[PDB]
Amino acid sequence: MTMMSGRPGRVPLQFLPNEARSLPPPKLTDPRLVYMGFLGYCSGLIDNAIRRRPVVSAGLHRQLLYVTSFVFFGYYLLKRQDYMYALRDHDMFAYVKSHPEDFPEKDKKTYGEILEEFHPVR
Amino acid sequence: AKTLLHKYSDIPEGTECHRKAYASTSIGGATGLIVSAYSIALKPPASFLEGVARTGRYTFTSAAIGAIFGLTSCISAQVREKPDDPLNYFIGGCAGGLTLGARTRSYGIGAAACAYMGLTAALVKMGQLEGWQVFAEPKV
Amino acid sequence: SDAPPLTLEAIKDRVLYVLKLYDKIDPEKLSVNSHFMKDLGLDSLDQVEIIMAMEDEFGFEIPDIDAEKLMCPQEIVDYIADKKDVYE
Amino acid sequence: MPLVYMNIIMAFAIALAGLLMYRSHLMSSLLCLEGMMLSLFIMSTLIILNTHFTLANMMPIILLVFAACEAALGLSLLVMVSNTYGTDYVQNLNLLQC
Amino acid sequence: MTMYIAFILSTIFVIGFVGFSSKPSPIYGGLGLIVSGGVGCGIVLNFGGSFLGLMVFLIYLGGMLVVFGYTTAMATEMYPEVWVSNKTVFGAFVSGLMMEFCMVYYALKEEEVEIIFKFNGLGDWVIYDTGDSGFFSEEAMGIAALYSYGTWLVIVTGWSLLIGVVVIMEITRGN
Amino acid sequence: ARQWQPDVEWAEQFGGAVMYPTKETAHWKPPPWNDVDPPKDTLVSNLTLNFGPQ
Amino acid sequence: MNPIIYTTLIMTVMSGTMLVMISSHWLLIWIGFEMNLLAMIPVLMKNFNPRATEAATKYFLTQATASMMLMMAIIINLLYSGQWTITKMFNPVAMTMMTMALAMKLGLSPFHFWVPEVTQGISLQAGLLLLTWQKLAPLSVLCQISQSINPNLMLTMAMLSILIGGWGGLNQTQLRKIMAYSSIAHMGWMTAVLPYNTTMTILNLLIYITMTLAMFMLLIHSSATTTLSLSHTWNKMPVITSLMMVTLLSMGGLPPLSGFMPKWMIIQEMTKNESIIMPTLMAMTALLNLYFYMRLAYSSSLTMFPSTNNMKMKWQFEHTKQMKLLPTMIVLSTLVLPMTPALSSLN
Amino acid sequence: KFYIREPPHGSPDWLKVGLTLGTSVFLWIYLIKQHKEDVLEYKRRNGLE
Amino acid sequence: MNIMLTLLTNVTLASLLVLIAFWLPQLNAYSEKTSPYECGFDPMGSARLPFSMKFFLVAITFLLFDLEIALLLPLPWASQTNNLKTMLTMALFLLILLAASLAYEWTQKGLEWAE
Ligand SMILES: CCCCCCCCCCCCCCCCCC(=O)OC[C@H](COP(=O)([O-])OCC(O)COP(=O)([O-])OC[C@@H](COC(=O)CCCCCCCCCCCCCCCCC)OC(=O)CCCCCCCCCCCCCCCCC)OC(=O)CCCCCCCCCCCCCCCCC
Ligand SMILES: CCCCCCCCCCCCCCCCCC(=O)OC[C@H](COP(=O)([O-])OCC(O)COP(=O)([O-])OC[C@@H](COC(=O)CCCCCCCCCCCCCCCCC)OC(=O)CCCCCCCCCCCCCCCCC)OC(=O)CCCCCCCCCCCCCCCCC
Ligand SMILES: CCCCCCCCCCCCCCCCC[C@@H](O)O[C@H](CO[C@H](O)CCCCCCCCCCCCCCC)COP(=O)(O)OCC[N+](C)(C)C
Ligand SMILES: CCCCCCCCCCCCCCCCC[C@@H](O)O[C@H](CO[C@H](O)CCCCCCCCCCCCCCC)COP(=O)(O)OCC[N+](C)(C)C
Ligand SMILES: CCCCCCCCCCCC(=O)SCCNC(=O)CCNC(=O)[C@H](O)C(C)(C)COP(=O)(O)O
Repeated sequence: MTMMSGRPGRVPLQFLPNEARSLPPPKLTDPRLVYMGFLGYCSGLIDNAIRRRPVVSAGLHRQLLYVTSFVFFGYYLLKRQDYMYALRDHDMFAYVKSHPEDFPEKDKKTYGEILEEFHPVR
Repeated sequence: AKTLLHKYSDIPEGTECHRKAYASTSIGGATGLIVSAYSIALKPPASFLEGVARTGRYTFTSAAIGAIFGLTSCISAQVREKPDDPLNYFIGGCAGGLTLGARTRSYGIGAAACAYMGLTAALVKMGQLEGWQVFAEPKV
Repeated sequence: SDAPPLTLEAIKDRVLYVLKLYDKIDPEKLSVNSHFMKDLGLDSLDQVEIIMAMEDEFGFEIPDIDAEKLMCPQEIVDYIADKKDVYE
Repeated sequence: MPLVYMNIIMAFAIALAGLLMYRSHLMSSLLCLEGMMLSLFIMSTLIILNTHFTLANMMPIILLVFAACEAALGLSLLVMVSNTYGTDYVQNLNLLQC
Repeated sequence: MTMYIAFILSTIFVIGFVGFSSKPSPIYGGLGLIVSGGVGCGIVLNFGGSFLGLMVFLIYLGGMLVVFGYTTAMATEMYPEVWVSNKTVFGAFVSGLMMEFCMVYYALKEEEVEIIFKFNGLGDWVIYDTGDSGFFSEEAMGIAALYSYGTWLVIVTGWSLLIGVVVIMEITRGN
Repeated sequence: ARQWQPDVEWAEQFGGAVMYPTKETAHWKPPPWNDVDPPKDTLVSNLTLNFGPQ
Repeated sequence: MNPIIYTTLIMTVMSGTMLVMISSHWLLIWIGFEMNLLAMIPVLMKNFNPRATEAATKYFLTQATASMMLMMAIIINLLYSGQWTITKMFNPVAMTMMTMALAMKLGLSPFHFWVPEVTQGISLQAGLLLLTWQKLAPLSVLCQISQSINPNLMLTMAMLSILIGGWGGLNQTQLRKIMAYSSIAHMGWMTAVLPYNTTMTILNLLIYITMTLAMFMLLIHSSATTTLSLSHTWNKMPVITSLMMVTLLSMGGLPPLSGFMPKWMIIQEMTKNESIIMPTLMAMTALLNLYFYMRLAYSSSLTMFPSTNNMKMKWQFEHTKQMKLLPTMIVLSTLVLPMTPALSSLN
Repeated sequence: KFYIREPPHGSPDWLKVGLTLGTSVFLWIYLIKQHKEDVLEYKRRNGLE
Repeated sequence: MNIMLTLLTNVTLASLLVLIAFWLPQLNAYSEKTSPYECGFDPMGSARLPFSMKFFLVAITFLLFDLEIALLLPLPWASQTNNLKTMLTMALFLLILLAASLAYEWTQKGLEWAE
């Protein structure tokens, strides 16, 4: 089953709806973006290794392009992921609010009133 | 199909051992027929007589396993007066395994089968008791 | 699997079965070491026919040469053993 | 369902069983494929005519077109196999195993 | 039950299918498929589908001719098999005929369910429309709507046919 | 004083058609080095026809 | 074959897949499948080498039978409800027919027999195409009709695929058949979670596709189709063998590599639906795949096999044509697990 | 030196190098501007600034 | 119903002609008379031996070209639609693609018989 494909008001191939602009964009020092750049750098090193070039220093323009492409794609990927999680939370909270009988608020007893069985260790 | 499964399951465990053994025999025979059909399809028997012999051998082995399992499990659940106990199933499973060894004429096969079938039979009983789901219906 | 490990006894049995299937030879008479001409009174064309029967039995071409010498069942067995590489 | 519908469905089932049970010739199996296509055409046409689905009347014709592409494809392969073996027997297609 | 025309045609359809599915020589398989095609054309005509039935019969006749030509070249088999020339072919043919007869008997006098639904018979004349209107043919109008409504269908079908020509010429190249 | 490395006897176990040879499967042969089998020179017979005398 | 004809046939294959994935009409989905098969048959025969003819014939027969079953399922669904839109398949018999037809198209057990033969019969590039691009359309159709799939039949076929792929891969010394059995097992993993969550199916498909692309491009770079031929690569390109070993470890599902992410994400999902025994059996069965990946890693990278004298000649020449997406493919197929939550972008 | 002239040699392909650096710089500038606009739009929607 | 009667009448007349042809004259059939005819000498091989088709590619192409006429036959009815421009565009597109396929087969020697 697909859980949010048929969500009402969804534009087929948008990848970034307008409402997503209400969310704080990921910071450019986001550790996930740094990991994206690290993946780009590793791709550049492996490209040097396969082509039989000095791995660390062969092509700096190529390594820079690798890192830049990975960071550029990762930024929008993080934005979409954050938007989707925000949508999930929004729908969950709204559904809880609109169905009070299914999520009843329960008065909680204190541990001085609850009787738990004691199992000695011996 | 599912009719055989419900025919076996409807009879209470430690009662009417003949009917339970008959139902288990039918289930085993159906399994043996399926195995025979697939074996004939993927491994041709080079003649009609040899194919009939192979099909009869497989079906008889499976039906004997089912009959012996059902009879011993029901009798164990009856003499011990303890239904809903996986031990009966384990004993039944062992008997089937022993029968398999007897049919294939091997101690190693017989010993291995007795331990493995018995454990599986016991696990099936535990799943019946606790409601374990093999094919779980989607819920979330 | 493929053909079984044929033995010298199998070769001898097949050769003698083929020879006893020839009309111009009395079955109880011929031995393994019996010459085709001297003991059995056969001529060259009968030997050629026997060699062709051997070719049919064992399924491999025996040329005109290496057939002018196979003159009793025993040398026929030796020839088949050498060609098929059997020793025991 | 009337008897005609189950007769067409039975024809489809028979043709499928004929395809799935090879004897020797690949051409026989291709004939079974064409027969399955024909049963599908008849069934779809009967359903469309009975319910007066006017636009769907173009659907069976399209179904015919891609039938030919399947036949012409299969025949092509039957040529190549033949050119390898001088025979269209399916037993010769055993170079690749599982 | 009225004149049994549709039922008879459908039964002959099934019989021809059994005939070519028993897999005799492809000559006789082509003959059985031709009989089935003509009978199916008759079935479709009995429901008002004149164009579709004639169209499929014309297409099949042409297709079978190519199959006959190919059979004489690549599926020749010095002693070609007829339905009574081999125990396997005769057995398959008899099994198909018997299964068809058993299914018809089970669905005819009684109302039995085989796979999906059941049938009582009643003749296929029952489910007709009673519609009384029109100076045209609904089937012809629907088929002719292909060039105005079905632009996408025409595009994909034409591309597929052109690709099929290219594909057959690639496959038969060899080298 | 040297680390063991595979030799020809060790490498030959992976050169068959299957990993575990079986009585029936031992007759399977590995595919050709290129995926090209020897051309099956099938004798496609020509039709022999009498033209005349009638 | 002409490069233009090859390009147009590849375009036709992708166009058939796209027509399947963008259509709302059952007839257009069937037409897309037909077009895909028609254009796919000559791609498998690009090099004549009669084994390719055998592979193409087997593939054509299997796919055409599946197409016939698919059309019958469509027609039965139309008969019981005059609907052409791709939806939950109002009739159950038609649903069973479509499930079987799509399983035959994908190669799920017990319809798996054709996959090892076709993969072994074709070239490595054709095998790459067959094992990556050909899975999209049947899986895309299955995702659209998942709410009506009988869980019992689909889960039986998935378990059978996992078991059979694991067992079949153990006996293989040919690399293409190993890839085929890996493909069967991953297909089973894909379809096991389909009735519960299609996002997990898509995630598994993407991870499997990137790993398969990496492995096939690596086997193309070092022109090896057998174990013994791949055992010569260390003496020519050690880096290629090292990356191959890491990718093989990833395909086995070992943490912290990428191939662990799908299984981990599937088991969890199956547990939220109170399915415990099934994920346990699948997880323990994947150890067979791990074993026959590890055997290849032993043969190719972790030990050094004997080489040949003529290999010295090969030391003097470089790989001329380079695959640009191979480094990205390797990195994505190994070092991606920390970015797992990005899967939420797939729903 | 070498037997074959090795056309790819001490003079690097300056068109390719320039294209690569230009693509990287354009991507970085676009990303910086996009982040700036995203922050401004987010603060505008939420009534922060 | 009238067409069925016409078909039955024609088939009955032909079958009756065959029956009179086979039952009216005096038959003297012996093995030499019924032997196959090959101009006075015995045939060497069988007539059920494979017979090469040199026009096999044209034969395969004939299937696709035959389905194209099935596509083109509803044109008289299609010419009655209001969207005449669309119908004309699609009809010309179909014919142009058929002509292009014929041209492609022609240029790549697809119409030449095998030798
Ligand atoms: C870190 C943890 C450490 C644990 C790990 C290590 C320990 C565990 C592993 C070691 C034990 C595993 C071995 C199990 C059996 C494997 C047999 C085998 O491999 O077959 C291939 C092997 C190859 O045979 P083949 O080449 O095909 O045919 C040629 C024959 O070899 C040549 O033919 P043959 O003429 O020379 O001999 C054949 C014939 C002739 O026999 C003989 O020649 C000599 C006699 C041998 C059997 C005598 C047993 C009767 C007396 C023992 C009573 C219990 C021990 C004392 C307890 C005192 C209590 C205070 O044998 C029989 O007829 C015996 C049939 C059945 C009688 C025994 C079954 C009794 C069941 C026990 C019930 C226990 C219930 C709970 C009780 C609670 C209270 C303690 O077969 C054999 O040679 C062995 C046959 C004897 C098997 C029975 C012996 C095992 C006894 C204990 C079993 C329980 C252990 C497993 C537990 C889970 C299972 C449910
Ligand atoms: C949920 C979100 C996620 C979605 C995930 C989606 C799926 C993920 C990936 C799926 C699996 C990928 C598998 C790739 C298969 C590769 C097969 C292959 O080509 O050979 C292997 C190839 C062989 O390597 P090699 O041995 O060195 O090459 C030797 C030659 O093959 C030796 O042969 P040659 O001598 O003949 O050389 C000829 C060569 C050189 O080529 C040339 O010379 C060019 C000359 C131009 C010819 C002019 C032709 C124009 C006339 C034809 C018109 C046709 C119209 C058809 C339309 C009909 C409409 C009904 O051309 C080629 O080699 C192949 C050409 C490829 C053309 C591709 C065109 C795409 C068609 C798209 C159709 C869709 C249209 C819309 C549909 C609407 C609905 C109806 O290896 C690779 O290519 C490496 C793998 C790279 C794969 C890509 C990696 C993943 C993709 C990442 C990109 C981003 C994707 C996401 C984008 C999202 C939207 C923006
Ligand atoms: C190995 C890791 C995966 C690699 C995959 C390839 C990487 C390259 C990126 C591919 C570029 C194409 C995507 C960006 C173009 C815009 C996409 C847009 O047009 O389409 C949207 C779709 O966007 C895409 O879904 C998002 C693509 C993001 C892929 C990354 C997820 C990987 C999983 C997490 C693993 C971590 C890897 C991160 C990279 C290192 C429309 O969504 P919608 O039509 O409504 O849903 C379709 C599916 N439904 C209907 C069934 C629900
Ligand atoms: C133009 C198209 C329309 C024509 C309309 C008329 C249709 C005519 C039917 C076509 C057949 C014409 C055949 C004409 C000759 C008759 C041949 C046959 O019927 O006679 C003999 C039939 O007799 C049989 O030997 C057996 C006779 C009795 C046994 C079975 C018949 C039982 C009927 C009961 C008769 C008792 C009296 C009935 C009174 C009504 C068979 O002899 P046979 O040599 O092989 O064939 C060669 C005939 N020759 C000699 C003329 C060359
Ligand atoms: C269906 C019926 C068709 C009939 C077709 C008939 C075909 C006729 C073919 C005629 C060909 C010849 O005559 S060929 C000419 C044959 N003539 C000679 O060889 C002369 C010397 N004769 C001998 O050496 C021995 O007597 C010998 C008998 C050979 C035994 O040889 P062995 O000492 O080594 O056993």
